[PDB]
Parts: sequence; structure tokens; C-alpha cells
Amino acid sequence: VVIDPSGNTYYNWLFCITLPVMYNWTMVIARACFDELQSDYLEYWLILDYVSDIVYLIDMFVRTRTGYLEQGLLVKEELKLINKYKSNLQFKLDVLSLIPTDLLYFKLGWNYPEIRLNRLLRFSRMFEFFQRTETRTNYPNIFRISNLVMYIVIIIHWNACVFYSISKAIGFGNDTWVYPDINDPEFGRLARKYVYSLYWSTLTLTTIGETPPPVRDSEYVFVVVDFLIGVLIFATIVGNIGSMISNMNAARAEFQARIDAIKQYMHFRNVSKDMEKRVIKWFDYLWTNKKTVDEKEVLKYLPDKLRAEIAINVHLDTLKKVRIFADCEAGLLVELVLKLQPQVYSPGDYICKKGDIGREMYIIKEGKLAVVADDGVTQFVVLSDGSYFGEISILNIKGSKAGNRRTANIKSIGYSDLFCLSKDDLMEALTEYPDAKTMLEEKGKQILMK
Amino acid sequence: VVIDPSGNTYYNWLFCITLPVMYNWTMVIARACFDELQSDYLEYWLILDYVSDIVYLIDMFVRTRTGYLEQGLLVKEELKLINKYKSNLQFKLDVLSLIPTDLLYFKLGWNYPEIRLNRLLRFSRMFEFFQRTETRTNYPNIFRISNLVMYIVIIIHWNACVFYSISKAIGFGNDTWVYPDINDPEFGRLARKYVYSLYWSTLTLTTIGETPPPVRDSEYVFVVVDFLIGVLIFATIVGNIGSMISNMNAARAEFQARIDAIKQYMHFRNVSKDMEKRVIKWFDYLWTNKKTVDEKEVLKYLPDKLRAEIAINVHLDTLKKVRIFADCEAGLLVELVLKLQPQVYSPGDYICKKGDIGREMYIIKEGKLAVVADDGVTQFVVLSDGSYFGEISILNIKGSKAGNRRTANIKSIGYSDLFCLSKDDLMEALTEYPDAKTMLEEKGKQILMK
Amino acid sequence: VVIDPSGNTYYNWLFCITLPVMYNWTMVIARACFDELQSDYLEYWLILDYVSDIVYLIDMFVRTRTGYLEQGLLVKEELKLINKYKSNLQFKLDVLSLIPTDLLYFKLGWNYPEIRLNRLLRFSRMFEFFQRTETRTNYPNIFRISNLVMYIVIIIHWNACVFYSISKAIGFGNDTWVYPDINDPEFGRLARKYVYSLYWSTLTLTTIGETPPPVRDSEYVFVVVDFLIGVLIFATIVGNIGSMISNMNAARAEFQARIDAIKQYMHFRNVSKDMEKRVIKWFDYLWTNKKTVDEKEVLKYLPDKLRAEIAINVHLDTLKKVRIFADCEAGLLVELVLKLQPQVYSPGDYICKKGDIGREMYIIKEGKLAVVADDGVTQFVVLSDGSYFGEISILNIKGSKAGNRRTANIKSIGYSDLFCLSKDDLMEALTEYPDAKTMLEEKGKQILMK
Amino acid sequence: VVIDPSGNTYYNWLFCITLPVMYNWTMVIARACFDELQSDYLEYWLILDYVSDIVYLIDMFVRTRTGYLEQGLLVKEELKLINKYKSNLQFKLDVLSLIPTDLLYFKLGWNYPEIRLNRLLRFSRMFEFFQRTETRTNYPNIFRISNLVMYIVIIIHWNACVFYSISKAIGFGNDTWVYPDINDPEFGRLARKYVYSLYWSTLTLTTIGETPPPVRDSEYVFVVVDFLIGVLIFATIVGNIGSMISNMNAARAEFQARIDAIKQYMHFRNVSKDMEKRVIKWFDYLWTNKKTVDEKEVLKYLPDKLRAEIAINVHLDTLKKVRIFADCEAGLLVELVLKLQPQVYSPGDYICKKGDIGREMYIIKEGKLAVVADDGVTQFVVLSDGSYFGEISILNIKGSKAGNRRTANIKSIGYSDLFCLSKDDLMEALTEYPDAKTMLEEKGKQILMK
Ligand SMILES: Nc1nc2c(ncn2[C@@H]2O[C@@H]3COP(=O)(O)O[C@H]3[C@H]2O)c(=O)[nH]1
Ligand SMILES: Nc1nc2c(ncn2[C@@H]2O[C@@H]3COP(=O)(O)O[C@H]3[C@H]2O)c(=O)[nH]1
Ligand SMILES: Nc1nc2c(ncn2[C@@H]2O[C@@H]3COP(=O)(O)O[C@H]3[C@H]2O)c(=O)[nH]1
Ligand SMILES: Nc1nc2c(ncn2[C@@H]2O[C@@H]3COP(=O)(O)O[C@H]3[C@H]2O)c(=O)[nH]1
Ligand code: NA
Ligand code: NA
Ligand code: NA
Repeated sequence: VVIDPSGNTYYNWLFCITLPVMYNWTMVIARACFDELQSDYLEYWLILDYVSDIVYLIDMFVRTRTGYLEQGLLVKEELKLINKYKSNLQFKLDVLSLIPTDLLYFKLGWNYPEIRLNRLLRFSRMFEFFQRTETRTNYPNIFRISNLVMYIVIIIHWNACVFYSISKAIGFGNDTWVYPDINDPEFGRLARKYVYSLYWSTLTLTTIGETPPPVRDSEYVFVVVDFLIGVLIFATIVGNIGSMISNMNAARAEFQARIDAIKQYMHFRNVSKDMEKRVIKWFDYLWTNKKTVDEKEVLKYLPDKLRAEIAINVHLDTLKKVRIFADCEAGLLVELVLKLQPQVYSPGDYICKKGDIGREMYIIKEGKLAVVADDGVTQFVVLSDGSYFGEISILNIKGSKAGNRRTANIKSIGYSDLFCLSKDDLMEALTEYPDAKTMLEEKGKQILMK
Repeated sequence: VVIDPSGNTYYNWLFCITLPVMYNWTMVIARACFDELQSDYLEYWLILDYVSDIVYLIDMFVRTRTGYLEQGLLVKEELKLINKYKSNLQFKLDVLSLIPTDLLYFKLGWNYPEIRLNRLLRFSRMFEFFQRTETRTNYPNIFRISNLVMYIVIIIHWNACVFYSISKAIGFGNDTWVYPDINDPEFGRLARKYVYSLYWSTLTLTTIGETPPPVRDSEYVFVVVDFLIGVLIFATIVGNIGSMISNMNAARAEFQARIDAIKQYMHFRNVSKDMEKRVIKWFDYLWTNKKTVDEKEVLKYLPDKLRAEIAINVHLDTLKKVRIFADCEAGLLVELVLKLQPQVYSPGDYICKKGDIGREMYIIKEGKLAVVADDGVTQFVVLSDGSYFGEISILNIKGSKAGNRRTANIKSIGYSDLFCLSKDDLMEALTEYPDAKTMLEEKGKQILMK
Repeated sequence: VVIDPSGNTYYNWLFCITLPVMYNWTMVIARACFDELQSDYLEYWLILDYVSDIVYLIDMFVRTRTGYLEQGLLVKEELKLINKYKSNLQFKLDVLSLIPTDLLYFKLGWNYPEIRLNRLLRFSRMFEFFQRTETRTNYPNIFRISNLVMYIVIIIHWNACVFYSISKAIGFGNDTWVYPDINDPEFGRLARKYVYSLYWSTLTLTTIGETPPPVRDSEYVFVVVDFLIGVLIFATIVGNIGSMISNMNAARAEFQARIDAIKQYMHFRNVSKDMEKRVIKWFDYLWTNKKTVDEKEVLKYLPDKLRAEIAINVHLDTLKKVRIFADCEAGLLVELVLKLQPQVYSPGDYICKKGDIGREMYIIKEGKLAVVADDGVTQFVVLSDGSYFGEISILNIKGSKAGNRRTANIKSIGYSDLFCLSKDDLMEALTEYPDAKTMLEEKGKQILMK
Repeated sequence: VVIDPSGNTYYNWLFCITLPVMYNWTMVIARACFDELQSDYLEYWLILDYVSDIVYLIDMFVRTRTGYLEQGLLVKEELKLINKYKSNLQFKLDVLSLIPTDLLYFKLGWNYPEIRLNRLLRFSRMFEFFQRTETRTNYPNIFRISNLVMYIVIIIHWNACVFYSISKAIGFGNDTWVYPDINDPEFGRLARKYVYSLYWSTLTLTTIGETPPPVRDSEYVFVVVDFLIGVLIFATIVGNIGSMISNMNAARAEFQARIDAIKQYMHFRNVSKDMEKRVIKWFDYLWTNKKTVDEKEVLKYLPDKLRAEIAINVHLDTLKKVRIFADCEAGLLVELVLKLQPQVYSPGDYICKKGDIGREMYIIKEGKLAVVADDGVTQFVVLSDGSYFGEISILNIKGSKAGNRRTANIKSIGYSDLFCLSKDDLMEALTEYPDAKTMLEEKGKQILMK
């Protein structure tokens, strides 16, 4: 065997089947409308159509060999897959899109390729590929815009073909509206035919209108309907363009809107230009160093038993340098990684101060912190990455003259990325295995006596 | 009896009255402006107008026979309904729209059907039908787009009629702007008249402008006002189109935006392509198997005493296979169905692990789980649908060497849809009837000894 | 005083000063550009300009006599108000807009009314009136759309005047682009002048372009700049139109989106058409009876000491029929009115059932409820409006064989609007005055014995 | 060293390098396409190009001398900065944009300035400056709109240059579509050349289309592609304009939407016009006095150890007049400034009333309050700014006949801005230093006895 739709093989086949479906959606109508296209390159159209039909057949086979999830397990029983396929509307659409209507080439002649129009009924495969690509691609907005542009181009191409067909029905050159006479040297070339039809279609759907006005009632009606199709469908698609660009700007726009609200508040309250500059510097840091997004709000949509792995694969850089995690229990790190709230501190920010509520443990992910003196400048100890502080005031200790108080003040030399671990959480998670707690308050007593 | 507006009969009548109202809103102005329309098909217009008026009268009768809610009860007293009708502005509008202005046909002649313009004053019924359909239809966006297209078409039709009337007032063919001379063979046909007027209207309201420029001051003024009506009203309607397409994409766009934020985080943090593929697979599963929507956020707008029924009608498939619910008390299932949080687990995800906080009971809705050994591969027990686990570590038990600990580790073979029932909730809800609890810890002791 | 800007007198004056400001913003540029406008109606323009200037002077006086809030109190000291006025930029703008530039009529002649262009510098007053109207009017969206239309019209009018002025500078009729020769009988009329200039302006700003193309470099540059002004500013304004219509649809669109999510869930889960019809009926009820909006989310932006008054003025209809409120303490009703959560129940919905957690007291605002038998049909007692139930299981009672249990089952005959009062809240709020509690458990014992 | 990108020097250099990048992005294509531009002002183009290249070199030097943050510290080691530069793609782009392609002037002649097209590869610097300006400027929306207008102008300019180049390739005047013959006196001027090309570009990108239709297939194709570029890219940019105006209106629109929901509720519930006027007055006050924004929601994105400084720099005006803060401990004010919830009370609003739950302490930021008698009018004490009340009922006091009760009723004479400090918070924060608490209940006893 089976294909496992989640796999890469299924996605690759989705591409390989979208190619004929897109080809069919573009060219069947073109060949049906522009007769010279069908006739001049008939030897190539036959090859391409037969290849497309072969790929359609192989796609039907793949649909027979693609497993589905019952009880969460991939069904691998062949006949079960055949039944699941045939019971779905997709099998009906596939049989309809693979009906050998090409036999009508013997009746209607080689000049009627619209018999292959049923081949469009595999559009679903194409759309599936798109909805898969949009999910799996690393450039979701580039692909989304390319998809919208493809839809625009297909719509304009189809409307060009429709215009040319209507000109044919009315008669080429019978009036100033229809496509001019084919017998003209310049206006008889297939290139000119298609490109002028596309020009007309673009002017009509984009509602520019710089085309000869209608002459007949059918022409007036078609032009009204087509200008309305233009207005509505092009507003739809080119406003989807707008929404895609909006969601492209979503993060940056939200960040900038927050900054603007802050600046409005500061200018209204006449906040000192010192503090205004400090705030602007904080936000410039958040942007430049790519910290505007908070991983919590993003990863909250992941499963906890997958977001856990995510956090591990991101923070194993530092949670191996820490003494508590991955050293004593070697598994405890998972119990708290999904609750280590990542904070960022500016240069000179006092994370801790003597005589404060010690309700948070900190793990230094990045940055240089200092166990300073209360004078403000004298740096007693420099804590680099992997260090952990703020854990002594969490625990119950014998001989602690300072209970629930910070034993020292910790300031940040530079921008520090820390993991604030709350006291309640450390309490709750160390209950399972105190084999790490013993050396934890080993460190605790050792630092509390000195 | 009375009609009970909530019923299907009332909605069917809403359709049956919207038909004449829509007919009146489309055709009265057309016949008033295009005199040949009124004259040539007068025998049909008379029949249709009289049928419309009869339906208007029957709608007034229905309004006299439609109950309203006082004290939440449907008023069935006839005279009370007559008073409620006559006291509402709707009765005034109905009498105004049913005034026999057709008598003016004897004074103004058969060429003045705008006397029936008062018939438009039942627009409310039409709009009511729409606002009912949008609520009750299964295709809300299809109907909404059809409604907007109907508004566009009606506006363009009315503007075409207005253009033709203005041409008539100025005189057909008196200058290049107005509709050409009626005496022309081609430009005198009612078909050509209406269709060219519609063409002009479309070019003006869509602001394409490929029409002969005005000549007189009245023409310049009307064209300015009409181009502005075009800009404003068509932006309104065709931007409502945009918002409707947006809300069509709302679920998919939110899902894809979450996926994009996740992928941005993973690529920025250089998350391993293993875990990136796992996350993409999780999201592909959520989409393909239609799990992107969380029933909680959707059904939270339902009444609890209706959302309860909803959850029951959805989850009675599994809550009959469970041993606790619908078996001992047979009513307890409602006390917890509105708090069974549905979770989804990937293949191989450890739902439970030995030596963890047993604070959640799980009911396997769909999927195969395994009571494995801690080695990781040896599957002791396979739990299929209807099974419940994680309930032993909830309860107070005699002789439990493992208190508040998982007696075994449960992993998911495939994608498991479970119902996580919190410990606090099971505690709170079993307090009412311990007739099920006794066999609950029957199972508890039986599994805790073996 | 003083005038007290919050008062109605200040708003009326805002209108009376917006009239000259709007007049000045519309007509000064018109008279400056269309010389015939200035000249032909000079006797009227002089009167209107002098009246506008008098009103400007009276507006300056009002600004001297309008109090401001210092320490939250309206300043009534005259000289303090004069200082507050003169210290503001508004005084500078007012003196600038009232500078007697009309004296230049003696130097530049009566054909130069753009000397009155400084009169536009009172635009602020106009805008203030708008921002006041939008706040105080009952039709905020009608006024907002009228304001946007006024901006569109003013922009188009100004661009028409600019086009005519540029034609004058280049010379009327010197090329096909500029306004045609004034000496023409038809193209020399002030009506034709202004209306064709407005036509050109509309075609340019709405970017229709059906105007003679530029000839000179200045004309090309102006047309480029004006088409870009068109694109940008008209997108701005006519997209503000879109956002205004969106916020017009905001409530209805949110309601309908909730209904659509519900219907999607129900159709996906194959919810029985019984329950689907019940849900659709619930939502039809919510809409038809105007219950889609929840007063909590709306009134949460009001002050509690004003939202309290709001809730009182709305619910004094029923909280006078209740026995506890406004009867014993006569003031207790305010302590709980801001926490009476309004619920709606469908016909037949069991609000209470025997043997359930009695943690909510209910006050029947509207609707008929029944104290039924557990059989389901036998109605023991019918509770109409003003009745209160679910209070016995809240209180501590002697001789209650049923503790924390519902003494009877309450069902809703029809759609009941109730006030669910939580047990914790009744406990917390009755602590202040048990003078009502005594008769509360009077009723309690009386019903618990029978 | 180093430059410290957060500093003002780096931003100034960002401007000084954006000037050549913008110059290059505007003029290289212009000179490449309009040959007369390159030739006539070659002496000036050479100077400007060499100055631009010198500034590019100095920008490369700056990039070598700009520190980056490792461990949150600004790297000042020269060679480390050289490595960080050369290891980034920016160094590749800078070397590519500074390659001396001007040497090709000796081969291709002075008429080929597109060899300087590589100079566009420093676009990043320009964009960086923009993203810095948008952050640091006080007019974020003005700058954003200016940036979008710059993008529009650059796109139109580039498309004008492209049109002129295509006309050159096809041949000037070979058909009606291309730019006319250069040999024409009027259509040969560089001014006319560029300005008509810009006119064509504006008509095409804004999709007005009032230009001669294409003649050749290449012209038709280019016009289709360019009209589509117009539609898509101009919708993008001029809808970004819409979103920028939306976020300009965001605060005012949210405020007005809240007011509209309130007014809809009041008119639907038939709220008395007294209370409707009171609510409208409250909202008029909120707007006029600039209180629609709540500093909590804005400043919650700031760091707590920066939002603290913000609140201090804003509220030190009053927290120096208070007796508790900045007087006894002199540091306690920071422990509670981030939890002082700012409330606003209308004139006559009873903040406190005798016999109520004293769970909030109030600090009068602005406004006159009264310790009144319960009669309602007799004002015992007038509390101005700096005063604090509601603190007696917070504390545990000996001899308090009124426990957890308000000792008096406080009403607001005028609009009072207060700081509501919750009881729990005062309890929690005074635990650290009771040196202020002693005089706190000094005041407490002193007022409780009298
Ligand atoms: N007092 C003290 N604290 C230190 C030293 N080195 C690291 N620290 C950390 O500084 C922290 C300050 O807050 P805590 O008292 O909670 O915990 C303290 C220790 O974790 C040291 O040498 N002396
Ligand atoms: N230990 C054990 N647990 C089982 C077995 N079969 C099912 N389970 C479930 O596995 C669950 C693991 O978590 P709990 O200990 O809370 O509850 C356990 C039982 O509900 C079994 O055979 N042995
Ligand atoms: N048992 C009983 N309850 C009644 C009667 N009339 C009204 N009620 C209300 O029905 C309510 C059901 O819930 P509670 O027991 O909390 O409170 C009960 C009473 O408030 C009655 O006649 N008998
Ligand atoms: N009773 C009384 N209260 C006063 C007086 N002056 C100020 N107050 C304040 O009024 C407040 C009312 O609420 P509290 O009793 O909590 O605290 C009271 C005091 O803080 C006074 O003279 N008498
Ligand atoms: Na156009
Ligand atoms: Na157009
Ligand atoms: Na046009």
C-alpha cells in the first residue's frame, strides 16, 4: 503493498497526476476552441492525451492501492481498499474522466477534442495535491500566491477560449466585436488568435474594457455576463491575494501594532525619551534577534506528546548543561520542558533581588548573568549558559535564616534568554523522583552556608 | 389554527411570497421603463400581477395567522394575532403594498405599470425568507453568494431601466449618450433595448465606462452619480463577496496559518527533519481525517441542554460499549459527556507511563491501544474501542502499592481518538450514584491484584 | 456661564459651526477655480462668507466659554478658560482661519476668493462634530457612510476644481485634454463648466479614464498624479466603506458563522435530522426574538457603577415581582444584578431534575416553567414570571432529607428567559443582610415539609 | 570600535545607505531604458554613481564594524565581526552589488548603464532601514503609507521604463502601440519620453487602459502580463493601504463599535433616555479625555522589568503624594505599581458605601472625592489627589466594631481617576516590609476612633 497517503510517495504521485489534470484543464478547452491548435499539433496532442490517460489509469490504480485509516490503522487489505475506492464518489469521477470518449474522434472527426472534456473530472487530484503542498511546503505563501495566479491564468485562458468560440459561432469578422476574420494574414495566425483572445479576456475579466463594444444581442449578453464574472471572480481571487499578503504580514503587522500602541501610550503620557529609547531598543532587539513570536502560542496547537519532542529537540542544547536535568533521573526533563516559560531580559535587568518572593527557578539558556553585590557594580559570580539559579528559595531547607527570600541579586549582563520554572511546578514535578532533589539541596546547603 | 414561524410551513410560505416580491422588484421597474415590455406582454403581465397580488393577500392572511411568542408560548388566539399584526409596521407596509393602484390603469392608461411600484413594499418578506434560508440551509455560503449575485443583478437591472427612462425623457437618439433612436430596426427591438441598457448599466456600475460620454448637463450629472453609485455599492457588494469567500476559507485558513507558524518555528529553530516530518504528518492527518475543528469551540454556542443531546447523539456509538455508562445507572453518561475532552494520539504515542500522575481517565472512542511492557515492544493487552483505561489510578483503593501511579503503560498503535475524563470530574460526577462505582473498583481490584 | 462640552448645547453649536466650515471647504475652492461662480453670485457669496466669518467668531467665543476638566471638575473660571484656549493650537488655527484676508479683495479684485482659503483651518470643528455625532447618534453606520460619501464628494469636487484651474492655466481649449473653450455656447455655461469638471474628476479618481488623454507634459504628470490619487485615496475611502458594511454585518455575520460551524459539525457527524432541526429552531429563535447578542460582552465596557444602573433599568420589571429583591432589604438587588447570568431554555428543557447538584438559583424573567412530576407529563405547579426556584438546595436547612439535591424537577413550557444566580454568589451576597434570608428559608422550610 | 546596531549611529547610517540604494533602484533602470537620460546627464550620473559606490563600500565597512549579540553581549572583536559578515549571505550580496561592472563602459559604451544593475543587490539595507524606521518613528502609519507610495511609484517607474525599452526594441513608432517616433519634436523630448511612459505605466498598472491597443503578438502578450501585474500587485499594495488605514482606525473603530453595541442594546431594551444620555456622556468623556485605551492591554507586551519603569515614570506624579509609597520603604512602590488597576468614576459615583466588602484600596490619581454622609449631600471630608482611602477595611485592627465594612461612603465630585489596589495584593506586598504598615494602621486607628 500500500501507499500510505501520509508518505512522500503519495505526494510525489499527487504531483505526477496533477500534471495531466492541469494539462487537461488548460489545453482541452484551448484545442476545442482554437481549431488550429488542435489540428497543427495533433500529432503532439495525441501523444500528450494518451500519456495523460495512462497517468489517469495509474492514478486509479494508486487509488486502489492507497490505504485508509480504520481504527487509526492503515488498511492494507487489497479488496478492502478496492471497496473503499469504489464506494467513494472519487471512483465515479475517475471512471467518468477515463471514459474512452476519444472514440468519438471517428464520428465527429479529429477537430473535436472537447470529447476529452470529461478528463477534467479528476480536478480533485489536482486540488488534493495543492492542499497537500500548502501543508507540506516550506514556502506556504509563495505556493498560495502561485496557486491563485494559476487560477487567474486558467480563468483568463478559459474566457479567451470562450470568446474565440463565440466569435466562431457568430462568425469571424461578421461584426466589430467578434475576433476578426481568420482569412487575414495577421489575424489568422494561431499565435495571434490565442494571444488576442487572451488580451480580450484579460481586458474583460479585469474590467478594463478597452475592446470593441458588442454589436449583437448575444454579444451584449455575453459581455455583460463576462464583465460580471470578471468583477466577482477577480475580486474573489485578487482579494484572496490581499488576504494572503495580510497573513504574510500577520506576525510583523501584529508586532508593529503592539509597538505603535506602546509608542502612542508613551508619547501621550510624555514618557521620558530615555525610557522611550529603552522601549524602542527592546522592540528592535525582539525583531532583529527574531524573538517577536512566542513559541507557546504557536506550539499550543501541536499535540503535547509531540510539542514535548519539539521542545526537547530545541532545548536539549542547554538542558544537558544543567545539573538537574538529563543527569540524575535522565527523564525528568520531559516533566518540566512543557512548562519552562522562556523569558528575555535586557542588559542590566535585575532578575532577582535580595529579600523577594523566591517563587521561580531560572535556567540560563543564553546570556551572561551576574550574582552581584547589592552595591550594584561588584560582580561576585558570573553565571553563563547551563547555569541555574533561583532554586534555593524554592526548597525547604534546614538552617535557612532567609526563608522564601533571594540569597543574592542576579542581574543580566546583556540580553539573557532564561527558562523561568515556577516554584509550584518544580514542587509538583520533583515529587516523582527525589533522586535529583538530594543533590539539588546539596547545592542548596553548600551555597546557603557560604 | 396557527402557523408557528419556526415550522417548515412558514418557511415554505416565505418562499412562496418571496417569489412575487422578487418578481415585483425585478419587473415593475422594467415594465415602467421599457414600454414595449409592458405593452407586448400585457396579457401575461396582468396575469402575473394579479397572481402576485393574490399571493400578497394570502401573505397578509398568513401574517394574521402566524403565532408569536409571549411568555415563550406560541400565541394561538386569533384576535390577539390580528392585533399583533395590525400593531406592527408590517401591517402598514402590507396595506400600502396591496393598495389597488391598478385602478389608475383606467386614468394613466395601460402604459403606466409603475403604479404597481407600491408592491415593492413587501421587500421585508423576501428579506425574511433570505435570513431564514441562510440560517436553515445546508449550503450557507452558496446561498449567500447567490443572494449577493441577485442583489448585483437587481441593481444592474434597475440602473439599466433608469438609463432607458432617462434616454426616453431626454429623447431616444437626441444625442450620442442616450439610448439610440427606437425607430432603428436593430435599436428598436425590446430585446436590444433591454440588453443594451443592461450593458450600459454594467459598464457604469462596474466602472468600466466604455460607453458614449455624456452630452447634456443632466447626462453628465447622472453619469457622475451613477459611476459613484457603481464605485460605492459595487465595492460594498463585491467586498461582501470577498468576506463571504474569507469565511469560506476561515477554517482552512486558520488551520493553514497554524501550520505555517509551526513550520516557521521549526525551520527557525532548525528542528530535525524527522520531527518536522512528524509534525507535517500530524497536520496532514488532522486535515485528511477532518479533525482540524474542535467540537468544543463550535458547540459552546449551543445550549448545554441541547449540546448535551448533540454529544449524546454523536458519542452513543462508544458510550454504549463502555462498561460504566448506560449500563449501571443508564443516565450517568449525560453528567460527563459534556466534559469528556476528545484527544487524538499519533501512532506510538505513550498515553500513559508507569509512575505518572494518574489524573485522567480515558475512553477509547476509535483506535487500537496497547497495554505494553516497559521494554517498549512487548504488547501485553490490546485495547480496542469501547475500552476504558486510566481509571484505577483515579480511585481510592485498598492494597494499592502504587498510589496515584499508572499500573501500566498505554501506547497507541495507530491514530487513537480517546475521551480524556479528568480525575476531578470523575470524582465529582460519581458522587451522585455509586451503584456504578462498586463494579468500577471491582475492575480496579481485579486488575490491581493481577 | 460655561458650555460644558458634554452637553447638548455644545453639540448643537458643533453643528452650527460645521455648517460654515463645510460651506468653506466646498465653495472657496469652487469660487477660486470657477470664476463665473464667484462673479455671477458674488452678492450671495459675500453674504454667505460674512455669515460664515461671524459664526467663526462666535465659535472662537464659544471656545473661550467652553469649560475643560481639571481634577475631573468643569473649569468655570473665565480667564482660566481664555488661557486654556489661547495655549492650545486650536486658538492659533482659529486666528489664522479668521484673519481678514478679504481685504485683499481691494488689491487682487473680487475675482480672487482663494484669499478665504485660510477659512478651511477650522476643519477641526467640523471633524469634532463628526466624531461627536458618530458617538451620540442612534444611526452610527448611516452617519459613518454619509461621512465617507461626503469625503468622496468633497475630494471629487476639489479635483474637479483643480482640473478646471489647470485648464485655465494651460488655456481653455488649447488642446484636447483641457476643459474646452469657454467661448463655446454649451461649454461656457457655469453649469456645464462645473458639471463636466466633476465628470472628469469622477472618471479620474474612480480610475475609469474615459476622458481625452493628455497632450502636454504638465497634463500627463497631473493625470498620472491624479490617477494615483484616485487609486490610493478612493481605495482608502471605498474600503472604509467596506469595513463599515462589515461592522454593520458584524453581529449577524458572527451569529451566522456560529450557525454554519454548528451545521458543518452536525452534517459531518451525521447528527439526526431531528436534532439538526432542533438546533436550527434554537438559532431561529435566538435571531427572531433578538437574543443573538449577550448583554455581558456588550456592557462589560460600561462602568460597573453605570452597568449596574443599566441592568437595574432593564430588569426592574421582574426583580420587583421576585420576593427577595426590592422587598426585604430594597437595596440587595444591586449586589446581585451584575451577576445574574441570563439563560434561555427551549420548550421542554429540564432546568432542574431531582437528585442533582443544587448550585444555581433561577429567577424567571419571562416564560412559563413547570414543577412537574418525574413521570414527565404531570404538572404539579406552574411558575410564571417573577417566580424563583432552585434556592432551597442552595441553603443550609434543618430537617432536609435531601441535602444539595433538587426537591423537584423544573421543565420549561415554551422558551424561558431565566436569571441563573450561582450558589456561591447568593451565599456571598446574603452575608451582608440576613433580614431577607429569614423569610427565604421560611419559604424553604414551608416547601421542604410539603 | 563597533557600531551597536541598536544605536542611533547605525540607524543614521541605514538612512545614508538607503539613499544610494533607492537612487540605484530608481535611476539605473531609467538610464538603461531612456538612453537620453543616460547621455544628456552622463557627467552627473557618473558623479552620483561613484558617490553611491563609495557609500556602498563604506556600508560594507560598517557591516565589518557592526557588532552582533552572542550570549546577549555585543561582539567587539574585529576579526569575529569580519567572520560574521563574510559568513552571511549579506556579504555575498554586497560583493555582488559592488563588482566593478562599470568597466564594461569601455566595451559596451557609455550608453549601457544597466551594467550597474547589480547595485540593486543592496536592497536589503534599504529594507532594513524601513523596518527600523517603522519601529523607531513616532509616525508609524505616515511612514508606512509613504513606504507603500514609494513602492507604487517605483513599480510604475519601472514599468514605464520597461514599456519604453519594449518600444525601443520593437522600434519607436513602428505601430500605434509602442512609444511614438523619437524624431518627432514633441515626442522626442526626454521629458515627454519619460512622462508619457509613466502615463502608460499608470494606465496599465492601475488597469484604466486608456492607451492605444497592442498591434503585435509581443505587444499583446506584454500588455496582458502587465495588466495582470497591475491587477495583482496594485491590489496587493493598495489593499495594504487599506489595512494600514484600518489599523489607523483600529482604536477609534473598536471604541465606536463598543459604543454602537451599547447603544443597540439600550435602544432595544428601551433604556431610559436619562441613562442613555449618561452612557453617551461616559463614552464622550472616555474619548475627549483620551481614556479609551487601557494601559494594561498595551503595556502587557513590554517586559515586566521595563513596564515597571514605564508605570513608575507615569505614576510617580501621584505615588509621591501618597503617604505609604516612596516615604516609608521608598522601594515598595514598585511591588504594587504593576497591579494598581486604574479606574475612572463619573461625577456622583459612589466608590464606597457603608456596610460593603472592603476588598480594594484606592489611590486618588486625579479628581476630587468626598467622604460624605449617608444622607447624600453633606460632604464631611474632601479628598484631593494623593489621598488614599479604602485601606482601613483591608487591615486587621483591634477595636473595629466594623469588620470588613466601609467606615464611610466615598463619592466622586467629578470624574475621578483612581488606582484600585486589591486587598489580596496589599496583603501580599506588605508582607516584605511592615515598616510602612505600622503608620498605615496608625492612620487606621486614628480614623477608626474618630
Ligand atoms: N547567595 C548566593 N547566590 C548564588 C551564588 N551563586 C549563584 N547563586 C544563585 O543566586 C540566586 C538568587 O536567588 P535565590 O536565593 O532563589 O537562589 C540564588 C542562587 O541560586 C552565590 O555565590 N551566592
Ligand atoms: N497494569 C495493567 N493495566 C491495565 C491492564 N489492562 C488495562 N489496563 C489499564 O492500563 C492503565 C494504565 O494507567 P492506570 O494505572 O491509571 O490504569 C490502567 C488500567 O486501566 C492490565 O492488564 N494491567
Ligand atoms: N419540591 C417542590 N419544589 C418546588 C415547588 N414549587 C416550586 N419548587 C421549586 O422547585 C425547585 C427544584 O430545585 P430546588 O430543590 O433547588 O428548589 C425547588 C423549589 O424552589 C413545589 O411545590 N415542590
Ligand atoms: N469613616 C471615615 N472614613 C474616612 C475619613 N476620611 C477618609 N476616610 C476613608 O473613607 C474610606 C471608606 O472605606 P474604608 O472604611 O475602607 O476606609 C475609609 C477611609 O479610608 C473620615 O473622616 N471618616
Ligand atoms: Na476602465
Ligand atoms: Na477600470
Ligand atoms: Na476604459
